[PDB]
Amino acid sequence: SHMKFTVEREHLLKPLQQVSGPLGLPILGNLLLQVADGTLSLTGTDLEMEMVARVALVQPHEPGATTVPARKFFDICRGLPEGAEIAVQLEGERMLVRSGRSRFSLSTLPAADFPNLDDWQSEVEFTLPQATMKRLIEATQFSMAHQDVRYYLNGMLFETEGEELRTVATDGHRLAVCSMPIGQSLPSHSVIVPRKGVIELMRMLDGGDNPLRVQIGSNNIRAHVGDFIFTSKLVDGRFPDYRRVLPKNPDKHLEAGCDLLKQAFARAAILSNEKFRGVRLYVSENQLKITANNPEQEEAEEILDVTYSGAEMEIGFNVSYVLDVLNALKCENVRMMLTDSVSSVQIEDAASQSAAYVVMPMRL
Amino acid sequence: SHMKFTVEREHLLKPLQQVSGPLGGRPTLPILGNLLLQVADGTLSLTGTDLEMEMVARVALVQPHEPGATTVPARKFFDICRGLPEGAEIAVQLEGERMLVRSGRSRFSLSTLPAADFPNLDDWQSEVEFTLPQATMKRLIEATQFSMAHQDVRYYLNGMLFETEGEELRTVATDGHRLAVCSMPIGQSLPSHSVIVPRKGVIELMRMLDGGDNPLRVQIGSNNIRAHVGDFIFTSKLVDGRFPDYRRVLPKNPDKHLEAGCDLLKQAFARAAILSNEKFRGVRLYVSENQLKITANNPEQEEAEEILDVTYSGAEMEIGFNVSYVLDVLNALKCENVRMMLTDSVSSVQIEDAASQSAAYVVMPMRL
Amino acid sequence: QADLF
Amino acid sequence: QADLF
Repeated sequence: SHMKFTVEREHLLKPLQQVSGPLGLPILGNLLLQVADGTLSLTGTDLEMEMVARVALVQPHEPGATTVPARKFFDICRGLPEGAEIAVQLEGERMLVRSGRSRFSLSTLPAADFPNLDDWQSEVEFTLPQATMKRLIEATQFSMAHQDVRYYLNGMLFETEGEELRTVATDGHRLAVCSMPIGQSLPSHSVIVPRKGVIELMRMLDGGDNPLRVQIGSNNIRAHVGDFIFTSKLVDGRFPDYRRVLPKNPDKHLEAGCDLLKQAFARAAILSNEKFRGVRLYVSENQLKITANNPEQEEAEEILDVTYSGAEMEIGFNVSYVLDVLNALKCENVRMMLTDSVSSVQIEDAASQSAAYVVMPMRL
Repeated sequence: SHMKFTVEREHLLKPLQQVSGPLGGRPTLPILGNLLLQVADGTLSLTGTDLEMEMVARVALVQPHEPGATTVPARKFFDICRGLPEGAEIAVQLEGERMLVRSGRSRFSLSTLPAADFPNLDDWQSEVEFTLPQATMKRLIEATQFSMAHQDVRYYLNGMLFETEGEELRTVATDGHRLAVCSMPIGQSLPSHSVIVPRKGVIELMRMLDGGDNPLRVQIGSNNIRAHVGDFIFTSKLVDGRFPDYRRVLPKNPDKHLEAGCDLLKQAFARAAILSNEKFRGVRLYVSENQLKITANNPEQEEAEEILDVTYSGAEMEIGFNVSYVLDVLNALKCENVRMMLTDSVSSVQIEDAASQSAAYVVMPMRL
Repeated sequence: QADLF
Repeated sequence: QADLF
């Protein structure tokens, strides 16, 4: 009932920044602080997900719990000098923060009022490097839908198969798929992580050598990184099957430099229609021609030297979808695998098949 | 009427970014979204305007060209040039009512508006002329710019006073609650002159200064100011009103002197600000022997208290301030020690660098 | 824009 | 806030 602790500022700053992620209702604007047997626990939630940080307490402390405004508490700690010792204690309904001759009295809400996610059971468990999880999310995140009526598209599929972890994201117009080996045999499982949960998980990965431990339940996912524990509810519904979305036999193969292709599309985009973003591609022997026009009759034309020996064809695309893919492919060369004017295109790194991108054309 | 030029991308990029400075707001008149391009005897001139000011860049043309003029959409033209590869040669020509931009096997056809329709500021005559280092002009603007008003009904406050006196150039900015004044020696005897530069013009002028060794040449007329920096020429209309007199705003005899570290004072005010009222931003200062106490409270009854060791021997007093006005001053004073010169609870405070009197800041208190 | 699925 | 002038 009389919570009290003293911690160095530098052991409090990163945990405060992290747990504040789900934030952006009163109690929802607060962090739950809990002192128990050598541990200070800090929790932030938005009801769909929660972020927890554990800080070891090496100085005398008294057990207890309270909730305090997240932004004000973080700004106070951040604003104190490097190396400051922060003494915190509950005094009635107020939380006191003292360091040097600086005194702050913050308002509180009862710890008993802080919302918790329901108790659940882990079905799947595996550990992987942080960098692998970052690569998986970064390779596909841009392809997620935002606010689509098909709820299951406003998120990302997390799929375990064999020894691989795979991410799939799609909005019904374009799709991104990436898979990585994680050196351990896994059961076959697929879950949809909500888009805000994907963003929170990304932000918790510093790319450091602290490994990431994942636990998957029927209705939840949980990620443990160092002293942090992230938990999110999952999205319901039948996610599309990338195996059926990948073009069956894309016989027309084009190869070109990733940067040269990206820069040509980015310049052509300037004179594309602001609403429809349509660009027209003309493939001929060792040549790609990109054209864009807008309602003012302004026009952009780019001619590129490429590797191409197939039949001549014309195909239209939303240039933002093409640029998104090229921006995600941080490689030297790109391969574009075409079928016809009315069929999707598959785009990938010419040197790696770990990620694949599928874009549906436009009827120009 | 067949304008044509070929220029290297790297000779076009900084001039395009610069002349585009005055463009951006609610684009009412369509041609204000365009840059005027003019080719004449080895020079490409590019002009951007918002009607109150204009920015001009001159690019030497080392390749064959044909004279003429047109206006082209600024953002689209800049994005095209910036998007082309490093070292690209840009060939531009007028073709009917379209402007063509070609480089490698990239072709862009932009819409135009007649050069004859581009607005020009009326012809005027220079009364005052002086040159100064860019770094001096930057220091003058940066020391006071934050104290200008935004949208005040006293339109002369939504700008900055530029004043020449003796051998100095001075800037003054005030919003009716706080005032900033800075003056620097120019090393030239100058006539006494005072003009108000519009706030958008102050910011633009500020933007054109790269602090570089290219000197700044200023020309002042009755209704205009003009600044020449390297290949750029900035011109603005002036604000026609009666600017307040800083000499009468500075506290007459601020007898209570307080001295403290600038960073320690700034960090204590910045932490106290967290628990201040979000709308009113009020902080309470209590000065006593070698001590400053800063307190802030908000409607939730949350409270911040900071106690600092300072140099102070005067009478004890309490005084309230908007903490953002105090922090603005401390942030502008990029020095080790500060001096706050106080009178009483209802009177303005003067703040300055304890080691330099080149800039002075005056803040009116809040009723506690 | 054509639908992918 | 008090007025400066």
